[PDB]
Amino acid sequence: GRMHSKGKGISRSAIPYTRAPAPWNKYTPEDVCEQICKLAKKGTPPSRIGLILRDQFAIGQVKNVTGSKIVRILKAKGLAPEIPEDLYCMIKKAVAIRKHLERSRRDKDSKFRLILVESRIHRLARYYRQARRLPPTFRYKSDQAAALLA
Amino acid sequence: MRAKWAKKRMRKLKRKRRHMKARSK
Amino acid sequence: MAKRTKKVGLTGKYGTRYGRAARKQLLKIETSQKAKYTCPFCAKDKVRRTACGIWTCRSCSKTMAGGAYSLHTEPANAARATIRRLRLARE
Amino acid sequence: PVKRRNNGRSKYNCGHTNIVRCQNCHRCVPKDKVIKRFTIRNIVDNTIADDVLNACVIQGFAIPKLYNKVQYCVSCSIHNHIVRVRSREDRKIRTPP
Amino acid sequence: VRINVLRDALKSICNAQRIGKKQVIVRPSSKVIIEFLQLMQKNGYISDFAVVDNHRSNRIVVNLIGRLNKAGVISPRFDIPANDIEKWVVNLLPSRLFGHIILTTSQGIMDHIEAQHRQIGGKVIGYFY
Amino acid sequence: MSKTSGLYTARKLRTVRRVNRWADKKYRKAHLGTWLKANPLEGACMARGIVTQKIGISAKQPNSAVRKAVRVQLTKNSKKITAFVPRDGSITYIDNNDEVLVAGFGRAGRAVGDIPGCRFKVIKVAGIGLLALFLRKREK
Amino acid sequence: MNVDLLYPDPVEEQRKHKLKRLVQGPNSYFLEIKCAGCQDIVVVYSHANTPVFCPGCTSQISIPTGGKCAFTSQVERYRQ
RNA sequence: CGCUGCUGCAGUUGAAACGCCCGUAGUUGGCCCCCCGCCGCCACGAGGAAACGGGAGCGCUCCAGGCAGGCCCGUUGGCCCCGCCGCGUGGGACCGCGCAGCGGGCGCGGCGCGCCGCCGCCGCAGCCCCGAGGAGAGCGGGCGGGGGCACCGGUACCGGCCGGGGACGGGUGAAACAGGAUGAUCCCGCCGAGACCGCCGGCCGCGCAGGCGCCUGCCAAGACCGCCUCUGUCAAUCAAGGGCGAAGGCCGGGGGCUAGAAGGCGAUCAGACACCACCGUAUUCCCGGCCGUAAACGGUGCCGCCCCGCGGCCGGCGCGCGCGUCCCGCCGGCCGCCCAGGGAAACCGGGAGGCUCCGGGCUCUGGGGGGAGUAUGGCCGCAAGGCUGAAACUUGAAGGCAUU
RNA sequence: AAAAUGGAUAA
Repeated sequence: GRMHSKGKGISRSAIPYTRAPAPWNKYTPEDVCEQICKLAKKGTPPSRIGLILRDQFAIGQVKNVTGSKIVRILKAKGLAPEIPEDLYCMIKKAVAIRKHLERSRRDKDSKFRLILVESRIHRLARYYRQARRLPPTFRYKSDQAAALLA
Repeated sequence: MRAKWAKKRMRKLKRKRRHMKARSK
Repeated sequence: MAKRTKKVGLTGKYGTRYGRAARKQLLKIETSQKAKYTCPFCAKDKVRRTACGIWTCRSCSKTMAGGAYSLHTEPANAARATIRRLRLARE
Repeated sequence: PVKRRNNGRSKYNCGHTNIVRCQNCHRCVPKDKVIKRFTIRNIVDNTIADDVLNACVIQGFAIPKLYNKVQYCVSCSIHNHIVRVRSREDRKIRTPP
Repeated sequence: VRINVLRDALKSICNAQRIGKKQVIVRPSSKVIIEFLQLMQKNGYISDFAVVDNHRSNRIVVNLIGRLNKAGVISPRFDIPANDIEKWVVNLLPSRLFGHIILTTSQGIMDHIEAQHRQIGGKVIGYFY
Repeated sequence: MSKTSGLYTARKLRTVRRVNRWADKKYRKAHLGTWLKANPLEGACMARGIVTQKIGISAKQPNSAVRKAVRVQLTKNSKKITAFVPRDGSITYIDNNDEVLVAGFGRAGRAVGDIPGCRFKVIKVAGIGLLALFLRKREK
Repeated sequence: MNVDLLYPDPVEEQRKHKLKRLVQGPNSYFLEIKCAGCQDIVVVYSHANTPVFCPGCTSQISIPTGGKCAFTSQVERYRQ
């Protein structure tokens, strides 16, 4: 069931059946929307903001308390990461494996994990390219991964 | 092993065939 | 391009003569001398072999003794690893 | 036909097991197809039960006991009678006798 | 990937009615699986149905009066010629007299009898008996 | 699994049967065309031949008998085939260097029953029917 | 007991997995903690897997856990 | 002849899931958004050569025939078929493909409409489905003979010692060859070497398989679970291609203890050049290469979903009890018995069940038994060989599970 | 510890 392993697990997060704003003690919409943007200037990633309101504030799903998803609220203020968060997170991990491999060409299990981690990047970027989230010129290169990362 | 011995016998015939071809080529 | 289909690239000078196996070692012990290596002090890949064992950073201009065909030879990256531990043992 | 479902080995989820040798034959059978019956016995034969302790100077000394696992091969075991050829009905039952 | 919602869902209905299972559960629901069930309930092969609108995949409830034999889907959904609807009937129907093959026609989801009354043809969705 | 259960998998489905179909032995002998070349009779119902020498082939070990046969040389493709002179006492009529007609044994070229090495029959000797010279209707 | 899937006993849905329920949804909820200066509600994520900090303090109110997040100070049940 | 399997094949053992993974062609794909275009489609048409197939009538004397015939419809000789992915009219279910603001006026746009405009004109609710028991991610929490690199102990075995010290010592089925008064075997204190990680070691665990078990240190990695985190169909399965793949082999360095292909040797018998001893090279070990095979096995492809009780283990993860490493379990696995049910049966039953009452998707592979993985044509490989892969020709059985 | 063999053809 996992894209790159024979694992069929179902560990999933949940959203409420009644889709209505938090009656525990929710904040003003413009204020929460500004608050998410304020935390993104400090560099907080989109998953981390959704998590921060869930523990720090009053609701895990920003869409019910606000009007829309964490990245649409951030996008209007231009805070949508230029490379979509999903691609970037995997690209970060691939470089760290490349570093471990640089010292020793002996590790084989790690080479299997690179030929798997980077396979997903080519597939997800390809989805982003047609969707226009990623420009057509952009393409992942293993040698140039660090340069793309920064 | 009886079928593997047959496979070994074939491989030797196949190998003798390649040396014989070389002599006549 | 594809000047040499096989890896007989560097050994394409010897030509038809010499033998397959005899040219085969040369492709690894001649690719070694020609290739640049990293200056330990400058971290730039400019070190080449001035003469057997004499190796000079073309950019750094330092000179470091090294294995005859590679700046860092296999038996010595073991011995250096040994002398680092053994010095620490005293202190 | 499949005489037994375990197929003659206890290898489950691994695909490999470490291999040992028959105490007798010296045939190499993977740990899963191995008799392995634990042995604990008095070092002198119980025939010299207390004849040794009466001879022993030191007070309250107990006869040493060996605690060794004996690992035999399937072929060696049936011919040394460590386990017999059971009936089709008898094979499923475990319950170490 | 759950390639067909209807096939698994129809196998599950049939599975419950062999174990009796008066109350049956369908987990992934599509409009077609509702249209098949109203056709079945109207026929009376199944007593009634409902769907709990959880705000995700909408699970389906199925009530069977217990009088059901085999209910399967025909996919690949071959469109059938109006003239030869019967050839598919010969293979999938227990007796020309009883049984139902639900087809999809422009006028709307229609059974085998309605199709030949209108002399119309459609893609076979499934057989319920 | 026949699978390929796709509305748009007719191309795959058409070829999969065409490729696998040749595997069936009867179809493969039938349309490969290897036999249309191999058949000494060339696929003809019968073919003319010249008698080369009468031969005796012992029958299979369960049935011990000396079958009597004639080696004939096909006129069309100069193939040396072995035909079985049929019935009883037929060999006396057959002569060496004599024209002969040869036809299949009816198993589709395979040997029929216990005759080792024989796949064809002698319908006519020197034009006159073998059966006729045996039923007496037409003699030598 | 002629209960049918249409109305399952509340405890059954509460016992089963939060996706295998006739009505699927959140297992977790908001549980309060007590802080200096507070006898009122201080809600926090019940299953916090990240650090929450004492309001206007340096110390962290909830210990990190894969499951429901544990605490080192006085705490208040669910919503009050 | 469901012996070709679209209807409608078989692949656990009869013949046959490629060792596995990655993956582009293809091929296949959740749910949802009545009410319009382009499809595919659905129905009906029109127009497409008769013969021919059928088909209405008509006694060639029957008939196979024929368009005849009779005081007859303008007497006949019709009629349905050329299938036709062509071309029209209709209808919108399923099924795909639709980025993009709408609007009024000026426009009766030089016989009526249009286009490209032209603006704010305040008209329109202007414009974020949902969050798959699909995934891709995020954090936390533990889990593990999962991988690399070092660091690294322990005995055993073998070789060299020193102090004995006193005779045969191995070796086997019984022996024999070797070792010994050059003091053997035996002990005990060493010393050198390389392998190996015992017992714990398992209906244990982990890995994509092959496989994986000394000590610490070190990096990167992985499922699973928890989850009021994040996107938002990114999915499935695979040609071609890319990686990995026990053992043995092989190439270039090294090593070198023990076993030990070959080789010698003893006994062994008719002969054993076999089995059992004894000696031993390659090999085993290591680092960089090739090779590409296995009874690579669960002889069971890959995702998907429902499916009956009793269980054991294992990893998280909860709720009550007294409060325990309890009890009920919730999920991911590892397994034993098995209710249906299936099958020729052995028997699978967490499928080999939900099939002749046959149709979720993708891929491979077989078609009586030999010849035959043979020949040749490639291609890959240093080779050894691997992958693809014949035919002529033969034969009646070969073969599965059972019962006596 | 040492033990190899048994024509064909029907019964």
